[PDB]
Amino acid sequence: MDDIVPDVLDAVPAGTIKVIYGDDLEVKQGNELTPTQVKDQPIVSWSGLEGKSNLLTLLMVDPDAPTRQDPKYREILHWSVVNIPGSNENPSGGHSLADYVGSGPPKDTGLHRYIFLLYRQENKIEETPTISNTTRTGRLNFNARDFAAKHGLGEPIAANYYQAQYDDYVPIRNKTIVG
Repeated sequence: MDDIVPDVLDAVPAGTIKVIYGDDLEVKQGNELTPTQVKDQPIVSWSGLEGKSNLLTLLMVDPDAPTRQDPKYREILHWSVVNIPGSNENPSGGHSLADYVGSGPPKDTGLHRYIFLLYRQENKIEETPTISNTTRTGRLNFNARDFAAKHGLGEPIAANYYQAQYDDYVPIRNKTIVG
């Protein structure tokens, strides 16, 4: 049930996620990062919120590609993760639905709001073999919210988001994709 959208998030998180970009800073409630520092790798962590859970679910939200105005083939590549052990602080030890890729959508998308959603996972789910980041065409277009709908991850335990745009140079990373 999309509630606080598109003001901040299509769901009211009980907590949040801590994504550290430049290491010196971090993203908060769709805040904007400047100047053009949105080129540094984001470090996701819920350190302190975790505790005791069979598993966890990290879902990404920002379906706009190549642009929210012309979804020629949205979504592109995304950092989807599930089955994360409820005590790793970050979505590492779990199944990477779709391996992380700092490529991101093409310049045509402009400032895009990458949103990180965290949800406690109780049941061990295969969720199909781990998809590689360099995954060639044929497995890009797909709504993230679906993962939430299928296992009922509706209500998010912790969420964090940020808005960023960059030179077509970043999207170029996608070109290296060969499956």
